[PDB]
Amino acid sequence: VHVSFYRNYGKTFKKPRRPYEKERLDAELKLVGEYGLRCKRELWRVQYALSRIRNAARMLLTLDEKDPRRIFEGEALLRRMNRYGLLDESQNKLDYVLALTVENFLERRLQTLVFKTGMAKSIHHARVLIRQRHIRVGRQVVNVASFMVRVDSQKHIDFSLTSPFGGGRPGRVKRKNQKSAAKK
Amino acid sequence: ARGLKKHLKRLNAPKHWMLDKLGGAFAPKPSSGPHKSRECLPLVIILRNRLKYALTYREVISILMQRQVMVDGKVRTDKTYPAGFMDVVTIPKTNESFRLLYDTKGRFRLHSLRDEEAKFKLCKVRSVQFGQKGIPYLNTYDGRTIRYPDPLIKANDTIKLDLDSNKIVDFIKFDVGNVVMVTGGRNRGRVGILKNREKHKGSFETVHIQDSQGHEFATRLGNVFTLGKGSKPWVSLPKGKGIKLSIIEEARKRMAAQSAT
Amino acid sequence: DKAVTIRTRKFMTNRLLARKQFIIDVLHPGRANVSKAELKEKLSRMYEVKDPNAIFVFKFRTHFGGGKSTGFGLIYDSVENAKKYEPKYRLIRNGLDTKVEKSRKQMKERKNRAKKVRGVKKTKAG
RNA sequence: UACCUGGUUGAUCCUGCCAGUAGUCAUAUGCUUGUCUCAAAGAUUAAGCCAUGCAUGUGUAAGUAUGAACAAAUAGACUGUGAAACUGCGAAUGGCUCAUUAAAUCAGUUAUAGUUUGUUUGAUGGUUACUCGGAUAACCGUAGUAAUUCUAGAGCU
RNA sequence: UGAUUCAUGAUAACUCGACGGAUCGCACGGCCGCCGGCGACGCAUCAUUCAAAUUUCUGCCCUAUCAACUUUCGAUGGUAGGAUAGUGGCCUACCAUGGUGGUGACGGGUGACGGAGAAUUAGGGUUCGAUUCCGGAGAGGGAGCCUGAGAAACGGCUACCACAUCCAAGGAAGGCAGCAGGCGCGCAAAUUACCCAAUCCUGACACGGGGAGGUAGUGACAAUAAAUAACAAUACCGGGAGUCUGGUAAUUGGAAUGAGUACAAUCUAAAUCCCUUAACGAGGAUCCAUUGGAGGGCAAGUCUGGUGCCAGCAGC
Ligand SMILES: [K+]
Ligand SMILES: [K+]
Ligand SMILES: [K+]
Ligand SMILES: [K+]
Ligand SMILES: [K+]
Ligand SMILES: [K+]
Ligand SMILES: [K+]
Ligand SMILES: [K+]
Ligand SMILES: [K+]
Ligand SMILES: [Mg+2]
Ligand SMILES: [Mg+2]
Ligand SMILES: [Mg+2]
Ligand SMILES: [Mg+2]
Ligand SMILES: [Mg+2]
Ligand SMILES: [Mg+2]
Ligand SMILES: [Mg+2]
Ligand SMILES: [Mg+2]
Ligand SMILES: [Mg+2]
Ligand SMILES: [Mg+2]
Ligand SMILES: [Mg+2]
Ligand SMILES: [Mg+2]
Ligand SMILES: [Mg+2]
Ligand SMILES: [Mg+2]
Ligand SMILES: [Mg+2]
Ligand SMILES: [Mg+2]
Ligand SMILES: [Mg+2]
Ligand SMILES: [Mg+2]
Ligand SMILES: [Mg+2]
Ligand SMILES: [Mg+2]
Ligand SMILES: [Mg+2]
Ligand SMILES: [Mg+2]
Ligand SMILES: [Mg+2]
Ligand SMILES: [Mg+2]
Ligand SMILES: [Mg+2]
Ligand SMILES: [Mg+2]
Ligand SMILES: [Mg+2]
Repeated sequence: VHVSFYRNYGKTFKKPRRPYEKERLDAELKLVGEYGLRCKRELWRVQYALSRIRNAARMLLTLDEKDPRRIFEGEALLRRMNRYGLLDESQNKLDYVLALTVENFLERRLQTLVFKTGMAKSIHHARVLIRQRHIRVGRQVVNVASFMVRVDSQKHIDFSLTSPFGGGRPGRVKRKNQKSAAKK
Repeated sequence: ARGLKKHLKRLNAPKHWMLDKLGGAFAPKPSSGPHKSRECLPLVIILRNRLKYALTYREVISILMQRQVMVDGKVRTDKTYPAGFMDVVTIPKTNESFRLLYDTKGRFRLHSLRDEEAKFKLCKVRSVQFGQKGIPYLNTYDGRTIRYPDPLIKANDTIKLDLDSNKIVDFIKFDVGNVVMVTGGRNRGRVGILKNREKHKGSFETVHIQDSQGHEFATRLGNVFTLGKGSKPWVSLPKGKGIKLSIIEEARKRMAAQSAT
Repeated sequence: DKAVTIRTRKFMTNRLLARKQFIIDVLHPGRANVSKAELKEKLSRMYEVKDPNAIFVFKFRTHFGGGKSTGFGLIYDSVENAKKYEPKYRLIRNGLDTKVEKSRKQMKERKNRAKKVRGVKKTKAG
């Protein structure tokens, strides 16, 4: 026996059933270019995650509203959606979970929030800043564009202390240019 | 197999030990002793996983080989010694003394005791019969044998055992109206008042227990352990006092704690 | 060069092993890491240790992004108690013991060669 | 995602299948491959055959030291450490594999008032003896055989 | 005790009974030679624990081109024995003629170990389940057995059969479906590495040992995150004469940065990788993205050259 054999792992996306549907290809490319995604895989995993959330809500809604499992897990699901900024305190019902869309999840990405908070010039500029270790969520540097920000953490997005844009020393391009200028 | 198995695979260990599945291929194989291997807590788990005194398997051996740990008043040096329900664990250097009791979620809890309360324990009587020379004796569910017991003691009763004199100080008859704890099954760790006894000839006897909050649950006679006469237990219980809360109620407390804490 | 604050948590005094054990939090802005040697020189002052050799720090992990590390520390009442309860490899790191170089595979082949001979000749079997 | 599309006719509506579409902790193979984490891996055919090495040994204050052993001491049985050897225990666990096996194995559920069980734990064992006897190992020294933890005889304890 | 002429007692005898301590460490004390402490190891009995053995009920794929099967030599049951740890045709003697079967016996097939489970699943379902957890079974094929609490043991023995090693030819020694490795077989699968540091197991044992197990190497089985550029100014081209906004260029600019490399520290049993970090590290940022397609199904050319029912394409 190897202990490592007991480590779990799973899949995070499914490919479309119809690969060459022109309507779908048009809608997906619009979301990919709007949010600066790397490929269709990034959009497919968000759809995969959304399907899981909606499926959980549908099962709960099919039970009696007095069912203890309906009450307990329903509150947990609503609490989870509120903590990430998907739902509002005025939408505290499982029926509002079924009304969520892919755009709601893509708007909570770190890449989207870095752009819509003014830190970046374009959605594609935010992508490079995140992966280049210029952003931090609170005290922690985050270099994953797919990081899903929480409502309690959205106000702490700032430049990293080690970045040239956050108080750190200038990068190696300016430093070399300064060195060359000094040599003159 | 051609004989006795000496290994316990980690995933086959009892769940109430709460061992991490990636911590290794093996779990401590409980030694033979007063308690069954599935209803015990080996000293290695207690010293390393519960109390954190030892950081590794090796350090538990060092602690025990210095004769610093006692179970039921006697020093124990076996790492996998099966300490079980109602056992008293004492560590003189740290001046600590615990009683192994189940929490309401069915897991062993090291309930800190006072020096006065650490001088006895409760045992459940298994049977009473005549031994050699017609001398009556009783044996318990913790492997103990007591000769010349009180003639009033019968099977399923509870006896108060003094760990110094090693004698029966007092006993409780098994009857409806006493406070009992569940020691096995789904309701393990729950405390209530024995309300009814349903006997079925040739089959297991069912006992209906009612919680202090009116919640009623059933179980088998073999999983019941009388704690006191009437409604007051003879031993100190943990904070929950055997009250099992619903997940909704438990979530309510957690939410309130974050608001205050 | 900046300040280096050391914080400890999950602290407990272990009478059974005659030591203090705790988790070490090291804030080191502007620095790659903090060497274990320097942490011993700083823990000996925060806990008033007469001989730093009774200090053992191990399992250090620098957090992603830098500026903070976490480890585990042990303070022994004396170097004598350390040599009794401390594993050999952690004593070699602190210089309290030497390393005996050996080959396990060679030891096994010597064992199998030595059990074909009886008596005092077992050792002389080359 | 409770979904279908091409193909029989001059054209039509059907039956009906072929083909396409998607997945597989599903294997192989092709081409390609920068970074992080995680991770299966001589099962399928041959439970076919195997060179070599290794995978099981074991010492406490507490069974037995006269190494012609070491160390430190200096008329004593021994009583610092201790190789070897006897004795004790273990090697029936683990690991590997899926050949045979179809109410059999196995699963849930029972029973032993139908038995055995080193060990652990608890309890329990009557109203020459100031200590018996003979052996044997290590050791020692005569050896045999091409040869093996193959083997004979002698002297000790 | 649901239930036992049961637990257990008394009595008459019986046995040629491995039973009832000829053992060891430490500490020295108290009485006037006597007495005495705390331990170790061992014998026996019961209970307990660790388990096994046997066992109740229900449940298994395809096949009837398998309809009868079992019973002299046990098939089904009875009585008395023998054997066994013990129940039992388990075996023997004697007796009876039963037992199973379209509710599929019996026989045959399985590229059939069983289960926990795996894949896909609106629901129902279909398929798979050699493999790390549990149970069983085996150690080249059979059989037999010693030791022992426990084995019909194979990193134990004995024999036969099949293979095969050494030999001075008189003999002797063999069992990788353990780990690594080799041959063969194949569509098909890695190092003859390091270590007991973790997990745990074992011994007289706090200390020895552990190819169990872990660590590293090989590794596009499978899975996760995620680079291969961003921005501004020009030229050019649009949209809402005009001017704001958007799009292109191996143009021009300064900025950003990890792949890589490397002091160091950290990591580790020791190393290594990761994480952290001095220095270094991008313009055609050659630091060059590939694999399949472009009649339809089915996203994408009635472009250009070649070939001319050839060569080829084409799942249809
Ligand atoms: K068995
Ligand atoms: K044995
Ligand atoms: K069963
Ligand atoms: K079955
Ligand atoms: K029998
Ligand atoms: K009979
Ligand atoms: K034995
Ligand atoms: K180890
Ligand atoms: K050990
Ligand atoms: Mg086994
Ligand atoms: Mg019963
Ligand atoms: Mg369907
Ligand atoms: Mg036509
Ligand atoms: Mg088809
Ligand atoms: Mg890197
Ligand atoms: Mg021996
Ligand atoms: Mg068959
Ligand atoms: Mg059956
Ligand atoms: Mg009787
Ligand atoms: Mg009979
Ligand atoms: Mg007969
Ligand atoms: Mg099958
Ligand atoms: Mg088969
Ligand atoms: Mg299987
Ligand atoms: Mg097979
Ligand atoms: Mg395998
Ligand atoms: Mg198995
Ligand atoms: Mg076998
Ligand atoms: Mg073979
Ligand atoms: Mg055999
Ligand atoms: Mg073998
Ligand atoms: Mg074996
Ligand atoms: Mg392969
Ligand atoms: Mg490239
Ligand atoms: Mg073309
Ligand atoms: Mg088209």
